Amino acid sequence: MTEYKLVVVGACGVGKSALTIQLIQNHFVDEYDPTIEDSYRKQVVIDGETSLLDILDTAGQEEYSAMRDQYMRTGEGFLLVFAINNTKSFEDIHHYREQIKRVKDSEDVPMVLVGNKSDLPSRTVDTKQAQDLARSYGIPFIETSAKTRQGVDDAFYTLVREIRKHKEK
Ligand SMILES: *C[C@H](F)C(=O)N1CCN(c2nc(OC[C@@H]3CCCN3C)nc3c2CCN(c2cccc4cccc(Cl)c24)C3)C[C@@H]1CC#N
Ligand SMILES: Nc1nc2c(ncn2[C@@H]2O[C@H](COP(=O)(O)OP(=O)(O)O)[C@@H](O)[C@H]2O)c(=O)[nH]1
Ligand SMILES: [Mg+2]
Repeated sequence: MTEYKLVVVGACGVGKSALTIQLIQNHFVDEYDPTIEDSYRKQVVIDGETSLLDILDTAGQEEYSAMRDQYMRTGEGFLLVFAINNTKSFEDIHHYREQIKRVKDSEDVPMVLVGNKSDLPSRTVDTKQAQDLARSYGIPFIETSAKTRQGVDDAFYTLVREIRKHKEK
């Protein structure tokens, strides 16, 4: 049975954990320890294809040990998450993009740009600017709310499709 290793990255507080739990369990967790990094597994049906998602919810600390690279390098695809009400989280996307390129040693890594917290009326990041960034990278852009589940299937299933597309090549 097919296993896809997904990795969720992005600034503290963007909603990595809430997005992951929303995908795996179908509810919103508004308080999950910000330091806690863990893998979540779920059997899914995408485009009629049965598979196992193994999703790393990144946290811990910013460090570049051999061991941290090895672990991130096992990811087949990455969700680059920012929050639509946090400009800095949006600017930080380039950092994560660059680290993924470095550890996979490739310009062609399956990635999806995720603008989370789409339910909030305190937007600081233009959807236009977001789309232009995803376009500059050659990757899909999905607006999400972990709170309302808006876009959550779309974000994870899109990334699986990007991985399948990479695995065919
Ligand atoms: C809030 C909670 F602690 C959290 O989610 N964290 C802490 C930060 N951490 C992290 N942070 C950065 O950068 C943070 C800012 C942005 C620009 C540079 N700094 C100032 N970068 C990373 C990580 C986790 C470890 N990451 C890493 C390390 C080696 C290889 C590699 C390969 C691909 C992708 C990554 Cl993220 C890699 C770099 C983690 C987490 C925030 C997240 N995600
Ligand atoms: N309104 C709203 N709040 C969210 C959403 N996703 C996460 N949050 C909140 O944002 C904060 C950080 O979420 P968390 O999942 O811990 O972020 P992480 O550090 O990237 O794991 C918490 O207070 C969450 O309740 C969302 O889609 N909408
Ligand atoms: Mg978290």
